[PDB]
Amino acid sequence: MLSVLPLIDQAVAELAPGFRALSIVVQAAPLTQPEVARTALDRACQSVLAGGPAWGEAHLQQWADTFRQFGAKPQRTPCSAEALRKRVLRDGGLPSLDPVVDLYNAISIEYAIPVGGENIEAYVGSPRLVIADGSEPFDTMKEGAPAHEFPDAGEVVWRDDQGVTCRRWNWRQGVRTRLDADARHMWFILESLPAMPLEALTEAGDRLIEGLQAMMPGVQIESALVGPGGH
Amino acid sequence: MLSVLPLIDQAVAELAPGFRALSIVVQAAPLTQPEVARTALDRACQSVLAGGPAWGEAHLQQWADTFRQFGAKPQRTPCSAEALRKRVLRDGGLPSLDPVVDLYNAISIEYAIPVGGENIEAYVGSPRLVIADGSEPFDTMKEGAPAHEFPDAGEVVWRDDQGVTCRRWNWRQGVRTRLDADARHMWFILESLPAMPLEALTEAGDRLIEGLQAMMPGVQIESALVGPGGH
Repeated sequence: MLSVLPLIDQAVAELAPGFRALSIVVQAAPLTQPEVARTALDRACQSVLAGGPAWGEAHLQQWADTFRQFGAKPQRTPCSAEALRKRVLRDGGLPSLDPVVDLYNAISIEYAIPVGGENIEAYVGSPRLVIADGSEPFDTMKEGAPAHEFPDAGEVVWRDDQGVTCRRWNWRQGVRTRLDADARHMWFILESLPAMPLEALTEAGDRLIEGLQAMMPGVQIESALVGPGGH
Repeated sequence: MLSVLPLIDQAVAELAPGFRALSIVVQAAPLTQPEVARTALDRACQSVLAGGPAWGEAHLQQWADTFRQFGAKPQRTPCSAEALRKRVLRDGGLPSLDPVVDLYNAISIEYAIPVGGENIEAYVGSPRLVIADGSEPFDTMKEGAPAHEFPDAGEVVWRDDQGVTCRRWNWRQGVRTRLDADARHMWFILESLPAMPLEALTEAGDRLIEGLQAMMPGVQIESALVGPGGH
């Protein structure tokens, strides 16, 4: 099986000592029930319009505080969970892309937690969570064309041996590792801080796995709890 | 199974502040390649007859020291890893018992580390690692009949809501929670002290997981590192 062992640099652990994440590695199977994602996304959106989940405001506040700690302005560039929540509250919902994305976005919405999905095959070496020095190339998009950009010095980034794969921790994924329709080897990283109880992180992960098992029966899963707050 | 997370009481963490363990929870799949376990056990025994692994002597010495700290005599009641190593060195190999047990025994031998295997479904509530007061019943065997015994006051034990599940930390598992042939929900606890480096613990866990995935394709696995010595 394709394993993934994310490395959390000591400097990031010292910056966010309560960080704990579920790292879920998935060997995909044929996608026979795509409507699962539609049901999950509707439920997630309905559940947030009433104001929940109970830890949501506090958790997204911690992520905004953590962004400021590494130099970002979350009012402009927030964690992925806050970006999804705002779209849900403002729009009549969150638009669909494809079933796997709708599903993990649904989990992010319902459980107010950043959830990143990536293609393991595109990684060069292991994923590493580091403090950027500002000279790491990030393959992204600008004006509908490819772009070669930099993180800011001090910014927390996911990277591999080649370069940055997610900027500002969980603000924006690069193009190189994006999850497309027929990826066979997927990595999901569910990223939390202590205002989200561990049992809620567990529930979010279980809800993602059960959705995957309903959507693509036969999927195989290996997950790990990682981070300085996970022991 | 959806989230087994063992609890380590503060008093045990204070007794052994370098304790670090991999907690691996497995949803079994049909066991189609039992020869994997025999091959693993053959390899493990040959590696120890050759004198290895390099951390083994120091690691088992730490387990013996820790046993003495909680009042045990490891020369009479040793940790499970020492009991296996003694047998291998005396006899030149290890007999087969059951494929899953043979596999995790192989890991314990090759990586000189206590490895416990238990049926999660038999647990009443969550596993907890505690200091015994001496009045907790331990369902075990003596002279081939059921027995109700006590830990010593001060002894480190694993327990659940009902009683002790493993006496003297990793010396002897109870009958209630033993792993039988086709148990569906399995907990493996790989227990280490600082003379075994983290990278060796990680490799032990990876070799166990790789063995299970070869033995029972489709197995679902979740892992976590616990204890005061995990950071």
